[PDB]
Amino acid sequence: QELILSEENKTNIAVLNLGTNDRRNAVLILETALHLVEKYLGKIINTSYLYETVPEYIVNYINELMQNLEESKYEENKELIDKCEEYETFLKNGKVDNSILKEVNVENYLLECNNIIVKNDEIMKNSYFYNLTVVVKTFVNDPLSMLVVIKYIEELMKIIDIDILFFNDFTIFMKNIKLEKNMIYKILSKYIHLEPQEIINNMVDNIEFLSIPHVYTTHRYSILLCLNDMIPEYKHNVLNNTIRCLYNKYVSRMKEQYNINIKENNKRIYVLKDRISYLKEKTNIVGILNVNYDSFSDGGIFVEPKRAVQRMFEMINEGASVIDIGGESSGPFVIPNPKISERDLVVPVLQLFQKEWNDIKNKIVKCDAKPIISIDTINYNVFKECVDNDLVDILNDISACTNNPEIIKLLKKKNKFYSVVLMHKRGNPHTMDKLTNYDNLVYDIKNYLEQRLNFLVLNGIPRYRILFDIGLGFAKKHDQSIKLLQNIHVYDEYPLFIGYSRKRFIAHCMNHNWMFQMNYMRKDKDQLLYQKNICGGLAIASYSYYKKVDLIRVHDVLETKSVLDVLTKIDQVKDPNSSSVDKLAAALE
Amino acid sequence: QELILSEENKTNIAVLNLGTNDRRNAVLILETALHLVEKYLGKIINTSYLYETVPVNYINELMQNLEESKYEENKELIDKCEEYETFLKNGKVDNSILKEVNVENYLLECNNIIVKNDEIMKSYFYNLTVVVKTFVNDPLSMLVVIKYIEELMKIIDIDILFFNDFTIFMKNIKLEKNMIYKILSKYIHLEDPQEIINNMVDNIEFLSIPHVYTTHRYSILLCLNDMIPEYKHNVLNNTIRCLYNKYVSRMKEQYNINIKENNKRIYVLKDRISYLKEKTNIVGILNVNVEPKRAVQRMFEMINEGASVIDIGGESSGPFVIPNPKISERDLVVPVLQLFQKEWNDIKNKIVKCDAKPIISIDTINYNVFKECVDNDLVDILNDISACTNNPEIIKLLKKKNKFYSVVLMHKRGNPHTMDKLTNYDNLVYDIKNYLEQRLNFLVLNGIPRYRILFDIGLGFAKKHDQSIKLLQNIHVYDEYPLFIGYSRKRFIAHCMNDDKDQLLYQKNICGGLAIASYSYYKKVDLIRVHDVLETKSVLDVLTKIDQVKD
Ligand SMILES: Nc1ncnc2c1ncn2[C@@H]1O[C@H](COP(=O)(O)OP(=O)(O)OP(=O)(O)O)[C@@H](O)[C@H]1O
Ligand SMILES: Nc1ncnc2c1ncn2[C@@H]1O[C@H](COP(=O)(O)OP(=O)(O)OP(=O)(O)O)[C@@H](O)[C@H]1O
Ligand SMILES: Nc1nc(O)c2nc(CNc3ccc(C(=O)O)cc3)cnc2n1
Ligand SMILES: Nc1nc(O)c2nc(CNc3ccc(C(=O)O)cc3)cnc2n1
Ligand SMILES: [Ca+2]
Ligand SMILES: [Ca+2]
Ligand SMILES: [Mg+2]
Ligand SMILES: [Mg+2]
Ligand SMILES: [Mg+2]
Repeated sequence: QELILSEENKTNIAVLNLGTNDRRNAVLILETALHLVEKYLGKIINTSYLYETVPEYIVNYINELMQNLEESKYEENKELIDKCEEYETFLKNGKVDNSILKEVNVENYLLECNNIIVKNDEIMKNSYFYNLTVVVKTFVNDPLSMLVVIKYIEELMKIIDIDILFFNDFTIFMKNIKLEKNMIYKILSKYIHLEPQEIINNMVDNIEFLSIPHVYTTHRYSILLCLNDMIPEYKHNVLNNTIRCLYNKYVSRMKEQYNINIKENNKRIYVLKDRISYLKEKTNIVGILNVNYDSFSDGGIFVEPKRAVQRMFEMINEGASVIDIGGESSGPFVIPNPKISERDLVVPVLQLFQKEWNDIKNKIVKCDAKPIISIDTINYNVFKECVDNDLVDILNDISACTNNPEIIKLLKKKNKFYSVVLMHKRGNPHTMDKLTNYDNLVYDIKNYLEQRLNFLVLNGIPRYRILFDIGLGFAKKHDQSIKLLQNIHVYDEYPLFIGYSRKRFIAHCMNHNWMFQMNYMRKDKDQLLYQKNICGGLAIASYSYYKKVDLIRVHDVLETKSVLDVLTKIDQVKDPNSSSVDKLAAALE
Repeated sequence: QELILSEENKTNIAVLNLGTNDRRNAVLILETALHLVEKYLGKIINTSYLYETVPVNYINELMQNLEESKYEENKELIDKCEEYETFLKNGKVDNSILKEVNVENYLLECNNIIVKNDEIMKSYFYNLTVVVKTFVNDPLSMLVVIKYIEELMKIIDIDILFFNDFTIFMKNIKLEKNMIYKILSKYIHLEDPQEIINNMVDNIEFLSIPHVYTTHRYSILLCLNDMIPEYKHNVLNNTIRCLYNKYVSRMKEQYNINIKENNKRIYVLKDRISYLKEKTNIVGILNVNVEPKRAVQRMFEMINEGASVIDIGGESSGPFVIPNPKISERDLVVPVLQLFQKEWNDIKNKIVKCDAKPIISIDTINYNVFKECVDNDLVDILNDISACTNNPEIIKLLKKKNKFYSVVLMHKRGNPHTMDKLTNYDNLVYDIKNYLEQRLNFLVLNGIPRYRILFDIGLGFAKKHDQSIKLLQNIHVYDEYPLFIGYSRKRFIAHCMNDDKDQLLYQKNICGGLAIASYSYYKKVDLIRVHDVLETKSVLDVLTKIDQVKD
C-alpha cells in the first residue's frame, strides 16, 4: 500500500505472455504491445517464437495511436548489452530483495490456482490463439503495479491479453482486489507522464486478483511451449521441475495418454516482413540482384539502375517472394569496383524500384503482391539510409552482425521491427578458402548461429524475426558444403535461409535450352558447365523442398519456381488414406 | 528295366533351380542354361527374378555346335497351359514311373542328408528358378539330361525342385554308362559326347524330389515365391508364400537380421546385372521424325551426357500428332541404327572404351521394324507402348536360340487421336498396375524371363493431368518391379505450374521435368526416359553426392 509508490530505483525481472485471437493482424497487434512494453515497462531481453495455438479442449487506428502517446518517465536507451546480471540472477535462484507484496506458501498457492482452474472448467461446461512470451528487465516495483500499467497498455490498444507469468522468484496469490481510481492514477503517474481519463474507469474492475506465477503457467501447453524457447532451465519454487522437463512431459503424456501429437496444431511462426509464415510449411525463393555483377560483368563501367529494376520486376514475375539486393560482392577472389561505393550501387536502384512500384493504381485489384526486399550488407550506414527511406524489409548480414553490432539497433524503431539473416563465415573472399579447419563442422556452425541469436534476442530483437544461414562455400571445402547440406536437419527448429546457387561445390558433385544468360560469349565447354551447375542447383532446390528449408537464395528464379511447383503438386494428395483404401479395393477385386 | 525308355509321349511339369557363383558372367551362364533347357527339356512357362544371394567365351562356341534335340520347338503364343494348372492345384496326374516314398520316410531321409552336410561345412550366388513343361518321362531321366547340360557348359548347378506331385527318395543310384547314353539318345541326336558320359557316371548318387534343400534355402523360397506362391506340395507344411513369409519373420525375430538386405533382386537390360532400385538410369530420347548423320551424332552426344540407354523411335505417339506420309517408320529408324552400329565399330581404335556401349531401345509396336532390328543386331530392347497387345506376334522376336531381349510394357488406351477421351478408370492406380501384371504374366507364360520385363505406367497416355500426377504420387506400388517412366516435356508438367515466349514455356517444362527426376531418384525409379540428358544427369549426380556419407 505504502511501499508500492516509494521512489527506490528498483530493477526487477518479469516474464510476460502476449496473446491475440486476430489472425490477419496477429503480427501488428503483438509487435505494438512489444513496443508499448519496451516504452512503459523496461527492457525486453528475451522473446519466444510466435505460435498459432489451438486451446486445450480441442482497423488502422494503431497507426495514429503510436503517433500520439504519452512519454514515459523513464530513460529509453537503445545501447547494446552483452549480459544482464539481474537476468542471470533470476535464471539461477540468486538472492533477490524480499517481495514488497505479501507472499503465499507453495501449498496455499497450488490450492488457490487449482480452485481457479476447476472454477473456469465448470463455467465452460455452460478460434486460434497467437502467442508470444517476453522477458522484461523492469523498473516497476511490483507485479501489482506492473499489472496496472499492463491494463493501461491493453486499454490504449482499445484483441490483446497481456499476462504476468513470473516476477522475480515471488509466490503471490491476492484473492480480492478493489483499487480506487485514485490508486490507479498514482501507480500510473509514477511511471507515465499522464495527460486520458476515460481509460482509468474501465480498469477499476479489471483486476480481481493477482496470481504469480500465473495460474495457467503449467496448465496451458501454449505457455510451456513459449517459455521452453526462452528459459528451458528455469525452475521456480512452485514448479515440480524445469520448464524444459515440464514441456517434455506434457508432450509425451499427450502422446501416451490421449494419443495426440500436440505439436500438430501448435505451429511455430517466423516473420519475414509483416505477415505470419508457418515454420517449415513453405520453401520461399529469394531472387538475387548483385548490382556489381549486373553492371560490370558486361565489361562495362557504368551502373544501369533501370536494367537493375527491370530485373527485379522479372524475378517477381518469375515467382520470387523475396529479392536480395547487394552492392558488395563476397564470392571467391572478387575485387570490388573501388571507384563506386556500395551505397551508390544499391540505394539508387532501391529508390527507382520504390518509385516504379508506387506507379501503380490499385485499391483492391493488386495491393499485397509486393515482394519483400532484403539487402545483402554488413554496413551500418548503408542499412540506415535504406530503413530511413523505407527501401528494405530484411537485413542480410553475412557477418552475422559481427562487422558492426550497432547495425542491430537499426532492426528496431518506435513502431517497426525488421527481420535479419545471420550467416556463418570466416575470413574474406581472398582468405576464406583456407579457413577450413573445424573441430566439429556441423555443430560449430550451429552453436555459432545460436550464440548470435542469443545476443540479438538479449538486445530485444524478436526471436521469430531471426533466420539462420550456414554459409555454403564460405570457408568450407566442397565436401564440407555437402556435409552441411547432409546435416541440415539440425535446423529443424529454426527459420533456415541457404544460398547454394551457382557455387563451386555444385560442380564438384559432377562426374540444350540454356539456363545461363551469357553476359559475354562463352565457349561451348563452359556453357555446358554452366548448364550443369544451374541444373545441379535445381537438385538442391528439390532436396531443400523435401528438407523444408524456409528460404533459398537463387539466381535462376523461373527454373527454381518450376521445380517447386511440380514438387508441391505431387505432394498435394486429394485423399490421405486413398492409397490403402484403393489397395484393399483392388485386392477385393 | 526299360520302362524308363517307354515311348509313351507324356507331358509333365518340372521346377528347376539354376545357380552360379560367377557374378561377372552370371547372366550369360544362367541364360545359356535357359536356352539349353528350352532346347533339351521342353517349354519354359515361368521364371523368377534373378537374385544375388548370400548363402568365359567358349560358351559362344558351344552354342554354335549343339547336337539337335529329338523333340520339336513350337513358338506359337499360348494363353493357357492345362498341365500347369493341374500342377498348381494338386490335380490328378499319371503315376510316377519311379518308386515313391511316403512323407515320413522322405522327411527322415532329407533330414539325414542335411545333418550329414551341416557338419561337413563345419562368395555370392546368382539364382533363378524356372517352370518347364517337359517331354521327359521322369525326374531321373531329367537329371541325366541336366548333367549333360552341365557338362556341355564344362560354373552351373541345375537342381530339380519339383517334378509333378511326386515324392521320391532313391538312395544308391548306379547307372551303367550305356544306360546314360540310351537316355541321352532318347532326347538328343548324339553325333564330343563319349568322353563326357563317363564324367556323369559319378554324378548321380541319389535322387530326391522335392529337392532336399527346397524348404531350407532362402534363395530357393525367394525364387519360388515369384512364380508359384500358392503352391503346396504334399511334403510341405504350408504353401510357398507362407514358407517364404515365415522364413523372413523368423530371421527377423530370431536374429534381428533383415534377410532382404543381403539378397538382392536383379533385372537385366542387355547382358549385365542391374540391382533393382539401386540406380536411376537415364534413357535418352531420339525422335527420328532428322538426317541419319545428324541423328547419329545426337546419339553420341547423349552418351557423353551420361545416357545409359538410347530410345530411338520414328513413330510419334504424342497427342493428336499429325503423321508423316513421306517416309515409313522403317526408313526413319533402321538407317540411323545401321549408321550408329558402323560408327560405334569404327571406334575400335579406342579399345579401352569397349564397355562404354549404350543399351539401344527401339520405340515401336511394328513387327516388321523390330524384326529387321533384331536380324541385324541393331537393338537390345523393345519399347512397346502397347505392352505387346497390338501385335502379340512380336513377343516371339524377344527370343533367339542364343539370345533374349528385354522389353518395356507400357499402359495406354486408344491411339494418339482418341487417347485423351479414354480417361475413365474405376481404380486408376490398381487398374494400370493389374493390367501391367497381366501383360507380364502373358510374356512369362510364353517364356520371356521375368527379370527382363520392365513396367511403364504410360504418363500422358489416356490420363488427364491430375491422373498423371496421381500415378506419380502412387509410384510406390512398383516397389517390387523394374520401373520405366517417361514424363519428359509432357503437358501434365505445364499443368503443375502456378500462372521467345514459347521458349519460356519450354524452359519451365524442362525444369518441371527435373523436379520429376528428383522425385524419381528418391522413389528409386529404375529408368527415366528424357530429352534433356545433360540436365538430368546433373540433377542425379548432385542428389547421389548428397546421399553418399564419407568419414
Ligand atoms: N499474473 C496475472 N496476470 C494477469 N492477470 C492476472 C494475473 N493473476 C491474476 N490475474 C487476474 O486475472 C484477470 C485477467 O483477465 P484477462 O482479461 O487477462 O483474461 P482471463 O483469462 O480472465 O485471466 P488470466 O490472466 O488469469 O488468464 C484479472 O482479473 C487479473 O487481476
Ligand atoms: N532333385 C535333385 N536335383 C539335382 N541333384 C539331385 C537331386 N536329388 C538328388 N541329387 C543328387 O545330388 C547331386 C547334386 O550335387 P551338386 O553338384 O549339385 O551339389 P550339392 O548342392 O551338394 O547337391 P544337391 O543338389 O543334391 O543339394 C546330384 O548329382 C545327385 O547325385
Ligand atoms: N545470406 C547469404 N547467404 C549466402 O550463401 C550468400 N552468398 C553470396 C555469394 N557468395 C559466395 C560464396 C561462395 C561461392 C562459391 O564457393 O562458389 C560463391 C558465392 C552472397 N550473399 C549471401 N548471403
Ligand atoms: N515407354 C515409353 N513411355 C513413355 O512415356 C513414352 N512417351 C512417348 C511420347 N508420348 C507422349 C504422350 C503424351 C504426351 C503429352 O501428354 O504431352 C506427350 C508425348 C513415347 N514413347 C514412350 N515410351
Ligand atoms: Ca525500454
Ligand atoms: Ca522348347
Ligand atoms: Mg489474461
Ligand atoms: Mg537462368
Ligand atoms: Mg545341386
